Amino acid sequence: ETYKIYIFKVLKQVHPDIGISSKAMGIMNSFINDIFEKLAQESSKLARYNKKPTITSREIQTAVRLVLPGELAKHAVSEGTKAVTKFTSS
Amino acid sequence: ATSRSSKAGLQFPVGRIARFLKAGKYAERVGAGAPVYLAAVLEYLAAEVLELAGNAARDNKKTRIVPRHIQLAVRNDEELSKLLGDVTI
Amino acid sequence: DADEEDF
Repeated sequence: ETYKIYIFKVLKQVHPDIGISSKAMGIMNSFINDIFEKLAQESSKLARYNKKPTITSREIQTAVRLVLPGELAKHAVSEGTKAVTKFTSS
Repeated sequence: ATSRSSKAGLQFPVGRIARFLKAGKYAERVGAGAPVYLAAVLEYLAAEVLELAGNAARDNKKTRIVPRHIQLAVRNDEELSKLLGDVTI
Repeated sequence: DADEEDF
């Protein structure tokens, strides 16, 4: 289990005619693991503040707002909110 | 059968992300929306880095991203540098 | 080596 096939699908969406080396794809996969863990650990700390046994979209969203720099955070929240709204309406 | 990724408009794997969230015991349980939200955020960040790294590849007269393109794209971006740290090659 | 090949 890695994110690499999914990274590759996103690469071809944003740059249809640009490829990627093995080591570059390793670096990309490591970024996704690193941010996954940062956001999961912050979500864990928030859930404890709230005495909450479940991590929900509310904790992920707050984790994104605290961990990501401001402009990336604003756009990431827009994307996460959009995906959950599309999922709920499917 | 229709994937949670497909329902959410995503490429990133919602099911796999849900499994990683549950496996790590960040809390007792994980809600249905949390993995969708997190998958969307990780997909957005991948797209942002790939956009900038691929622009660096092309500016560098290449047709594929190598580690130095990622290093340059990230080092030239205040926010990605803050989030991801220095890329070491 | 492996690194330098295409993904």
